[PDB]
Amino acid sequence: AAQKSFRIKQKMAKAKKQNRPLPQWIRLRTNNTIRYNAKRRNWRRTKMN
Amino acid sequence: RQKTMIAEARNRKSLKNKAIMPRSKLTKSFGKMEEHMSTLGHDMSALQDK
Amino acid sequence: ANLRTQKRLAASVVGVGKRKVWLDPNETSEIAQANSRNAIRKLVKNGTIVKKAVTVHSKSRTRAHAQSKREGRHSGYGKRKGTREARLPSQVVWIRRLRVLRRLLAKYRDAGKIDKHLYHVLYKESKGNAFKHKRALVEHIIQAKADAQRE
Amino acid sequence: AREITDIKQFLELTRRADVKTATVKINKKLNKAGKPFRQTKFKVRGSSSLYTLVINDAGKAKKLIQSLPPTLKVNRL
Amino acid sequence: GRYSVKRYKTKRRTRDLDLIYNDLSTKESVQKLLNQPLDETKPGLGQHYCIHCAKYMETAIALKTHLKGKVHKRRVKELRGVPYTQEVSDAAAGYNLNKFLNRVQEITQSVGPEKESNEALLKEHLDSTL
Amino acid sequence: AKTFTVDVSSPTENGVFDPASYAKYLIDHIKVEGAVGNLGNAVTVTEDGTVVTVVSTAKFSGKYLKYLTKKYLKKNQLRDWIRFVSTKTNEYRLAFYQVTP
RNA sequence: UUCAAAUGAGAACUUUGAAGACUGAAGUGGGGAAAGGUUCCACGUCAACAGCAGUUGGACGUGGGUUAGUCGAUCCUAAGA
RNA sequence: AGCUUAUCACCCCGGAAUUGGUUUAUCCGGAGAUGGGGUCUUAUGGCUGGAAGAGGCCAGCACCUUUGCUGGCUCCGGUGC
RNA sequence: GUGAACAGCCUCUAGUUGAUAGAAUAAUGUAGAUAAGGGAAGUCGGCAAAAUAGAUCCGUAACUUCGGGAUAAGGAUUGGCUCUAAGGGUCGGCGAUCAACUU
Ligand SMILES: [Zn+2]
Repeated sequence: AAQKSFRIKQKMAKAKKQNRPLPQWIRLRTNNTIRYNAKRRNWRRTKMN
Repeated sequence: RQKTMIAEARNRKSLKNKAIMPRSKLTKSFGKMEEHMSTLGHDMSALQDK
Repeated sequence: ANLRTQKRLAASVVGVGKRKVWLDPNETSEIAQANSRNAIRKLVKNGTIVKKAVTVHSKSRTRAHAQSKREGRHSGYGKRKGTREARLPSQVVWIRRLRVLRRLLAKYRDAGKIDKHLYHVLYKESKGNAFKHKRALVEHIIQAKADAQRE
Repeated sequence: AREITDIKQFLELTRRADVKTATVKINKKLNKAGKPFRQTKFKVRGSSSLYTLVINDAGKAKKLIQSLPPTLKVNRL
Repeated sequence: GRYSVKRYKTKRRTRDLDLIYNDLSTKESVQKLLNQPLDETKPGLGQHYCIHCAKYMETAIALKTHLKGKVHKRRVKELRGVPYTQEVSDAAAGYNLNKFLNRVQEITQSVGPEKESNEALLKEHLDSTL
Repeated sequence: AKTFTVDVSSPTENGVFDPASYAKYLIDHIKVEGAVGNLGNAVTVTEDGTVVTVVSTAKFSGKYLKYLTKKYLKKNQLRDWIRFVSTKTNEYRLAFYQVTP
């Protein structure tokens, strides 16, 4: 790598913008079922192909 | 005293590893040279002023 | 505290490795305040970070042993562990010798000490052997010229 | 980058109408091995190239400075 | 350790310089060992036997290269003086002094130059035949 | 010829150093073509009290002078406080280290 | 592997210094291709993980960071599609 | 970037056995050698410009700085299966 | 640096000092090492281990597709120090001068 294609880089950018925990103002909501991000990703645990 | 000097320098040197620091850059206390030059037989009335 | 970044930056600034650079343990807060190469340079010049001159590799022993080798020591069969060829090729020796013999004959012919025909036969005799060195070639030349003028 | 020998062409370059800047450099040099003397380098900045003239004698050098045009900016040292 | 153990075994024991002294002393002893009839078992078939270094070589040229060596000179420089018998060992401790001194002056007078002349005859004999 | 010029004002004023002993060391320990005792018309060591001076027609160098001076300082136990430095070419001087209170 | 100090509630394991050793230029170095994809760097920072530990971390939380007329792709054709 | 610089190769004169020139390695010459003079490629090196103003090594001086500024030196060589 | 050597051993630059620790030192093990005299009596079987080993010189059988076998085999040596001889280049109508490690 380091000579990526823009397709791969765009997917990587989406993955970076997704790689976050869940905001705290969602815990405080009426009828909130969500308590964590179950689609969270890490470079070492799971590979995204 | 020659043997004592050799024994002191043996601990002090450790030259095969790490290249003893230069004295240009280091800084020493005053009181140390007082003791040293008093032991050598000089007096520090010209240095105390300073 | 943790002066890892500071040691790294001081190495990169001074142009040496981290194994050299030195941080006085007394000015710990002053070093930890630094997060920039300009600050590290200030600490370099004021005397808080220094350079730790080189660990030596002396050659007195090597030069002495080489001098004894020049004087002709440490060369016997107990020190030889490779073949005479691996130590010195006969091809190299023959090249030196034959270049020498060619050069000498060229100089003699150009000076006029010898004619081109005797040069021509000596060239091929020295291409073969029977001329072991400069001395033998000169002696053969003298014998040839002497019998020639004798004739 | 280019050297010049003649003086007429250096004056032409100074009057080439695409030159804005020049600079004079002074160096202390030793002749052969022997004596200190003052070399002068008059550089003029063309658009494509940097032309330079090497003058060993300071007397001719300062007369060159005088004969330079006045609008040309110069930089000393 | 292994070097001393496997060189200096009593199986591989050599011939005790006292006896080499007593052998190089007299004419008949040295001529006998120079003659040394053909033995099928000995290395050089008898001949080519160095007496200082009590050793059978194969050939005359192997004798030459042995003599032109420091292993020979070690032994000849060891065999010049007296041979260190128990007489010396006990005279040092104060026991049979007069026997030791008689032996010493005997070697100094009689037996010394006898053996030296025998060695010189041996050397020029070997150098002439070889 | 070649001249070399050492200054000794700093230590001598504070009373740790005597230039006469330093010159007495130099004039004997300087070597020419081998060992001591060959300074015949070649070398001249002379002091003033504040400045020592060497003039040499023979092989002599500032590194050799520094070597000798450091040897003298180690003899008198001054190596760990004083350094021989060059202020100008062939113009040297002794100077204390950066001892501060 | 060791000694002192600093930090900290707490230090066999973190930081600095002082020592002792190791890789020994066909490296335990300095750079790259494929692959990975932010793991790089900084600031906070210990619930879980690092088969002991942990004030430390490729962990956790938040940000910053990849500048080309000249390096490459891009173009050409190779076996081939 | 400017000037200059080479093995091979080529040109003019001349006409070679008493055959000569020559590579470490034996090939070349009346289809014109050796010899004398000259032409070319300019990889490669040398000098100069770039360029010392940079960088490096030292010496200082402010000490109140989270950028403070000056002075000197930076030279000449040698060698190889 | 040793040395034929990018081998093996030590070191400079650069980097690391990571692999759960502490106290004792029983057997049995794992990885090594030494052993008197005898030397394959061991064992299915000399398995394993030992011994040999580099370089200089001498010398080298049968057989052979004549190319090899062959480092056949079997023997003499190897340190250190002080010396000798030989082995070259550049200039001068044999000398002056310079320099390397090979025997
Ligand atoms: Zn013998």
